Amino acid sequence: TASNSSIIEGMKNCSFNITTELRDKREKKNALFYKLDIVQLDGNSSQYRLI
Amino acid sequence: ENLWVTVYYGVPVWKEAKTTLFCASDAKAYETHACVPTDPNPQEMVLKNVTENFNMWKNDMVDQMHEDVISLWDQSLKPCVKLTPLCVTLNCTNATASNSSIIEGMKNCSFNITTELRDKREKKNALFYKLDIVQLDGNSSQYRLINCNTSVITQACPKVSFDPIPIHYCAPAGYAILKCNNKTFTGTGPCNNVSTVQCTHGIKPVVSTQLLLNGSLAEGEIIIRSENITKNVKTIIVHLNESVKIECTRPNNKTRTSIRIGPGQWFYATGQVIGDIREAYCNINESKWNETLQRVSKKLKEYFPHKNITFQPSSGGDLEITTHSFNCGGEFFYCNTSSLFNRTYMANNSTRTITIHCRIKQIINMWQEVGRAMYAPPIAGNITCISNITGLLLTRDYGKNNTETFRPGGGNMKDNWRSELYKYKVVKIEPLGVAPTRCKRRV
Amino acid sequence: EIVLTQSPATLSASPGERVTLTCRASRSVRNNVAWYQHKGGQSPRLLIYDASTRAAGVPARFSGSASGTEFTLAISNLESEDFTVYFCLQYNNWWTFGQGTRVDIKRTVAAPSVFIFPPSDEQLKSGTASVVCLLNNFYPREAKVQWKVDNALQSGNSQESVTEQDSKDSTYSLSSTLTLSKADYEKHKVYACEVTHQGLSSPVTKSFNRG
Amino acid sequence: QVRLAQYGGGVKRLGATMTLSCVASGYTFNDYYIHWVRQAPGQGFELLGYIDPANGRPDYAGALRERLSFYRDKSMETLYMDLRSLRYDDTAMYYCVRNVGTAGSLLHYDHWGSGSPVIVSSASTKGPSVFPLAPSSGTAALGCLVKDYFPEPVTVSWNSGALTSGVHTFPAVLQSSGLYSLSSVVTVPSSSLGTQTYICNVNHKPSNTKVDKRVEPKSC
Repeated sequence: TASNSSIIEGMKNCSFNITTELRDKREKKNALFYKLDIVQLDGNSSQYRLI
Repeated sequence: ENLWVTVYYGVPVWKEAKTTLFCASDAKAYETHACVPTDPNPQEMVLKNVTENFNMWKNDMVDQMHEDVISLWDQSLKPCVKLTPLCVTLNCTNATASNSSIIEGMKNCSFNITTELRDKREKKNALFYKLDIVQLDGNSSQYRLINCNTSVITQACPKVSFDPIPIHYCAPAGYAILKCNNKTFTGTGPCNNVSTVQCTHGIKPVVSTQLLLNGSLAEGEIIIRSENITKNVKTIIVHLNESVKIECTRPNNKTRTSIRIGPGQWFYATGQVIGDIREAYCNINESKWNETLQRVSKKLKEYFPHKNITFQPSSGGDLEITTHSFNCGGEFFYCNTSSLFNRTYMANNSTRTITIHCRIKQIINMWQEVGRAMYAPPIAGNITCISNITGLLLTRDYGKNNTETFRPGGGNMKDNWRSELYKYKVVKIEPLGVAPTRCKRRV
Repeated sequence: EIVLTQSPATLSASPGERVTLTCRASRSVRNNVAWYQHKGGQSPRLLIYDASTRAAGVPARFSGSASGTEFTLAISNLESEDFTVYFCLQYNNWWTFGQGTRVDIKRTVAAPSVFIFPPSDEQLKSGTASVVCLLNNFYPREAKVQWKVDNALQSGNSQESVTEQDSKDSTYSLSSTLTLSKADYEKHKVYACEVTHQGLSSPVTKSFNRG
Repeated sequence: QVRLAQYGGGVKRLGATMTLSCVASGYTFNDYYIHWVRQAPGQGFELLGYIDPANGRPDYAGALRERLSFYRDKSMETLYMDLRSLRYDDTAMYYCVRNVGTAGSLLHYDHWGSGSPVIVSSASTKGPSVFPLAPSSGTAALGCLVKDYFPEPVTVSWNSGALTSGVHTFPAVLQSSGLYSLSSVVTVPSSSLGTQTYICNVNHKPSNTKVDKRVEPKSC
């Protein structure tokens, strides 16, 4: 979502599910991360997990 | 002439300081705090021509007591079960009985919860008073617990029934306690009947607002204490001698019901309701109350020589100050007191009994903090408690024209204990000194 | 209740001078008094409280004392950036504030140049006839102006304004305005303004007839 | 280190309800009071009333107990002020301020805040009218009058910037009508009156209207 993504690669607009105000309900968000704190899972290259 | 130094040892003399204090426990206490330390036999020794000053606004142990009470509460509540899994979306309309408006949290609500096995869910229900519920945006049938948007909620351990056990303090080795006994003392200034003691007398950790209750009583006529740096005081304390009795009751019969959260902790709530429904109330002997107010008014004018005096009910803020708050048994109360202060004056025993109508809410906040809402388990059956009162907390508006006004407040938990430790000031002994004499070695 | 009378409304000084402010009180308030700093479009700040004790971060050149029913503030060595407004405050009975005194650049007296402008016809057509009187390049600031029509003093329907002291020569300029209705403008025939100032021995007066 | 910032404010319509706000910073929220003080232009201050954050007690001034309102939330360290039925005479600045205090007395104010203005008027966007202050008839003074515009500010210049020498501009003032006005002047020798022309160039951004007014035509 910017002129360059390889420099950071954690951009607004990754997204993940998380708990909202109340337990039995879930919400979607997004934020940035520098790839030096991210690793790729096996197979699908679109899945990632905190190192 | 030719005097020489004599160095006496252990002479009585002291200087002010502040130090930690031991806390004593009753001989037959609850049973770290439950049954220790020991209980001594106190004594009081009167002295002659002793000159000393006091200051009830600066003395130390007032601060210390704040730490001790909170520490005790933390110790008591810390291991008890959290209620976090309970905080989920409630669905309620609750008009299943002819009495629905006054409570609005009724049996027959429903909220999904985890059963005694960790991967299955169950449906339950219980009661709630609407003062502990709020409505989410949009669908007016969805509700959430008031304090769960901001903090975790802890439940009092069902086997725990902590109550105001008296506590008294004993100075540690090297320090001595001074008491003063003049009966017209304002709380600041010199004393002329100084005295010393082994330890202080009993004090109860009572929690209340707009007036302090179950407390001790004065020895002479009513007294008024305040700071004197500037007229714009924070909180004026008025201390009674004549005890005006008070009663309060809660007629309905509550039925205890329970749920279990796994692995091993149960949760309590209110279920069925038995008997006809009424609002909780209290009673007062208007004779005594009006007489006491008369005496207070005729004493209060001393600092305000010539202006009229008029009372008005408190204004604003959370319920902890708009009303009278006190607890009997295992549940709390809130009581509107407009009728008991709508009076006036100017310069120059069961008849007329009065009644006041109260309410009870379960979820509570420790009067100061956020983040630690306590939850009380409901008590089955009817509850009643005799009680009596001993003082009032007054704050004043901007004095205007030929009139002055007072109104009831006192939300700061500090002042309550300030009203039962004006006596003591703790000091340290200096057992060493010097002087001249003429004695000779004669070796 | 309590009222503080602040005088003088202005003090003149130059860098390196020592300047003393004063504040008077309606009745005794013990030692409970403080002095505050205020600047153009900024956040005021603490200088002295209890009339004797300085607060953290304050410059060491501030000082003052109490006088029972009067309070004194002084700047030991005036700096360029100390030129501003100050006001005294008391906290004994119920909070109140003064009017505020300003530090001024020291210079000699100079009389004002006076002018008057009758209503403009383009403006007069609206029926809201208003008049203007001007004073330019005078010193000191303290002065008064008066409006009179047919020798009758007027008030309530007039306004006053003042400029900042011109740095290059240190003189003040003042202007005022009067407002009238067309019917009242017709009823009154002659209009005048009057001035009082230190450099003028007699009140300089200007007047005009309609048209 | 400690700050008190404000939001809201701005223009409001006559007779309407209005709000302000102050947000605390991380010093401590339960250990200090808060006061609201205001300042009419060219007037001494006054006080409204003080709200404790602990429990929520208000205590109003004697002149406004029907119209004001306070309340707070400790969760986000926020304080809101409600003012009802804005009269014309309430136009002024507003501040929040901290207030040191012991266990039994109140002393003074020690940390003022950002400062936020409020303006009350019944008018919408509206452009100024211009009227010259023609010189009277060795040195004479002349100027221009700008009248009935809203909102602030406005731009003024002389002879397209060619006659800025010795020009004085009084700051604008709010009227009882709800519109702003001001004046500016310039001085010239009498002889130049019969051999020169003078122009007041004015432009008002909100309406972007512009005026170029002559001054000399009525040098009487």
